[PDB]
Amino acid sequence: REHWATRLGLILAMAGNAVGLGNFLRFPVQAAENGGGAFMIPYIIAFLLVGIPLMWIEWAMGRYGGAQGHGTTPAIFYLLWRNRFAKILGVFGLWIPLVVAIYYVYIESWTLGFAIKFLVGLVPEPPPTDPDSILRPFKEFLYSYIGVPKGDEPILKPSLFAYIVFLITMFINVSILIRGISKGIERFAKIAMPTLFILAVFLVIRVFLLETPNGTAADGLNFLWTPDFEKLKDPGVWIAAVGQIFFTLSLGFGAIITYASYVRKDQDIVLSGLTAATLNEKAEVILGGSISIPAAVAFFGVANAVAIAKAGAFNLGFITLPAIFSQTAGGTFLGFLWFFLLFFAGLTSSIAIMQPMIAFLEDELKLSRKHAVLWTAAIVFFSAHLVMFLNKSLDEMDFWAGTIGVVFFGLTELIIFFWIFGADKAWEEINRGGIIKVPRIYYYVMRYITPAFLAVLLVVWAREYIPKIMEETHWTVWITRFYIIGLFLFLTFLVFLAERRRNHESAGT
Ligand SMILES: CCCCCCCCO[C@@H]1O[C@H](CO)[C@@H](O)[C@H](O)[C@H]1O
Ligand SMILES: CCCCCCCCO[C@@H]1O[C@H](CO)[C@@H](O)[C@H](O)[C@H]1O
Ligand SMILES: CCCCCCCCO[C@@H]1O[C@H](CO)[C@@H](O)[C@H](O)[C@H]1O
Ligand SMILES: CCCCCCCCO[C@@H]1O[C@H](CO)[C@@H](O)[C@H](O)[C@H]1O
Ligand SMILES: CNCCCN1c2ccccc2CCc2ccccc21
Ligand SMILES: CC(C)C[C@H](N)C(=O)O
Ligand SMILES: [Cl-]
Ligand code: NA
Ligand code: NA
Repeated sequence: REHWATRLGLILAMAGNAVGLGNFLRFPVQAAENGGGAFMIPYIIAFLLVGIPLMWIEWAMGRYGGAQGHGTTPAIFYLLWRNRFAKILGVFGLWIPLVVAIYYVYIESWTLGFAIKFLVGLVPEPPPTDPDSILRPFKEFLYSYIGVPKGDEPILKPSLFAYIVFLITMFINVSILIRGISKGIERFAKIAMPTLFILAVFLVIRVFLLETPNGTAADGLNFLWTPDFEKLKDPGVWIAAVGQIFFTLSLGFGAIITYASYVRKDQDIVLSGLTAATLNEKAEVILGGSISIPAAVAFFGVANAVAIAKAGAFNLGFITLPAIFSQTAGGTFLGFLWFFLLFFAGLTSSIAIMQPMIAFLEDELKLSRKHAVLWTAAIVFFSAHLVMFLNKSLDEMDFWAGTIGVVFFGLTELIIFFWIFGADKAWEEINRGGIIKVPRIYYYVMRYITPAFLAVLLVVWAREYIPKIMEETHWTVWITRFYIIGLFLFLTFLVFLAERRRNHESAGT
C-alpha cells in the first residue's frame, strides 16, 4: 500500500487536489453572475455548514478504508454498510470523477494550448480604440481553437493544434500518475503548488496596477466584497454557492476519499483536512477572486463585467482577461503566465479525479499501477471525443456529474457514514489520531444541519430548476446522457466482477 511520504507532501497534494480551474475560472463567474458580494454570504455559510464538515468526513472515510486496503467508495461504502446496495451507490464515487475528468482534462488542455501560443506570440492583434474591436479577435481565437459551430448544427471542429495538445495533456497526466502516490502525485505537488502560488500572487499584483477611465481593480474588490442581504432569500444564489463549495473543495467526487486512503491509520486528518480546505479558500477568494473580476471591472465597469460573465462561462478567463492584458506592455507574456497558472492548477486537480478509477483497478481488480493508469487514461481519452466534437456535451456532463451528482453523493456519503454506520462511530473515526479535535458543535452540524441543508437544496432544485433542463434542451443532450449512463453501467459491471473475483479468492484461501 502506498502512503504519503511527508505531511507537507500530503497537504500540498490535497491542496493541489482542491485548488484548480474552479478557483480561477469557475468562482469568478459564479460570483459575478450572482451579485458578487450577494454571493459571498451564502458561500461563507456553505463553507462552514457543508464544506468543512464534509471535508473531514471524506478524509475519515478514506483513511478508514485505506487501512483495509480500499480507496474507493464501492468498497468503502460496503465496509460502512454491509448491503449490496451500498456497492451500487458507491459506483457514483467512480462515475462522478470519471465523467468530470472527461471534460475537465479537455478544458485543462486548452490552458496548455493557449499558454504555448501566448508564449510564442501566436496570438491575435487588436486594432490600435473600441471594446468590440479588442474582444472580437480573442473571441475568434477561442472559437477557432475549440471549434464553435457557425451553422445550425451542434457540431464542434477543434483545431489540429487543440487535439494534439489534448494528447500531450493526457500524456503529462499519465507521466505523473504512473509514478504513483509519493513519487508521482506528491513529488509534483511540491513543485506545482509553490509555482502556482507565486504566479497567482504576481498576477494579482499586476492586476491591481490597472486603472482606466472606467475604473480600478479596487472597484472590482468592492463589488465582490460588499454584502447584499436582499438576495439571501433567493434559492438560486444558495444553489450556486453550495454547488461552488462542493466543486472547489473536491467534495462528492470521491477524490478526497481516495487521497485520504493513502494516509496512515494513526495520522491526523482533522488539522490536515482543515489546512487543505483553508488553503483552497485562500486561493479561491483572495487569489482567484482578485484576478479576473478586478481586471474586468477596471476596464469595463461593474455592469459590463457582469454581462460578460453571464454570456459565456469561459468568456472572462479565455477571452476577456487575455484581451485586457493585450492592452498593456508585456501583455502577451502576462497572458502566458495566466494560462500557465491555469494549467498547473488544473493538472494538480485532474490527476486527483483520475486516481479514484486507478485505485479501484488496483485495489479491487488487482491490476498493476501501470495497467490501471493506462486503462484509465484510455477510457478518459476515448470518452473525451464526445466533449470535443458534440456541442454542449461538456455542459451536460458538468451538470449531472459535476453539479447535481456531487451534492447528491455528498448527502449519500454523509448518511452512510454518520447515520447508517453510526454518528458516534463516525465522530470517533474522524477524531482518532487528530492533532486537534473537531469542535463539539460540529457533531450536531454533521448529524442534523448538513444533511437537512443538502436535502432541502436537492428538493428545491429538482422542482424549480431541473425540469427546464429536461424539457428545454436540444435533442443532442440525450447522446451525452446515454453515454454517461452507459459509463455507470460499465462501472457497475466492474464492481460486480470485483465481487466475483474477491469471492473466488476467499475460496482459495
Ligand atoms: C477515438 C476513436 C476515434 C477518434 C478519431 C479521432 C479523429 C480526429 O481527427 C482529427 O480531428 C481534428 C479536430 O478535432 C482535426 O483537426 C484533424 O485534422 C483530424 O484528423
Ligand atoms: C508544441 C506542441 C504541439 C504543437 C502542435 C502543433 C500543431 C500544428 O498544426 C499546424 O498548425 C498550423 C498553425 O500553427 C496550421 O496552419 C496547420 O494547418 C496545422 O497542421
Ligand atoms: C465523439 C463521437 C464521435 C466523434 C467523431 C469525430 C469524427 C471526426 O471526423 C473527422 O472530423 C474532421 C474535422 O474535425 C474532418 O476534417 C475529417 O474529415 C473527419 O473524418
Ligand atoms: C458525434 C460527435 C461528433 C461527430 C462529428 C461529425 C462530423 C461529421 O462530418 C461529416 O462526416 C460525414 C461522414 O461521417 C461526411 O459525409 C460529411 O460530409 C461531413 O461533414
Ligand atoms: C454553462 N456552461 C459552462 C460549463 C463548464 N464550467 C467549468 C467546468 C470545469 C472547470 C471550469 C469551468 C469554468 C467555467 C464554468 C463556470 C460556472 C459553471 C461551470 C463552468
Ligand atoms: C473536480 C475537482 C478536482 C476540481 C477542483 N477542486 C477545482 O477547483 O478545479
Ligand atoms: Cl488553433
Ligand atoms: Na478548488
Ligand atoms: Na489543482
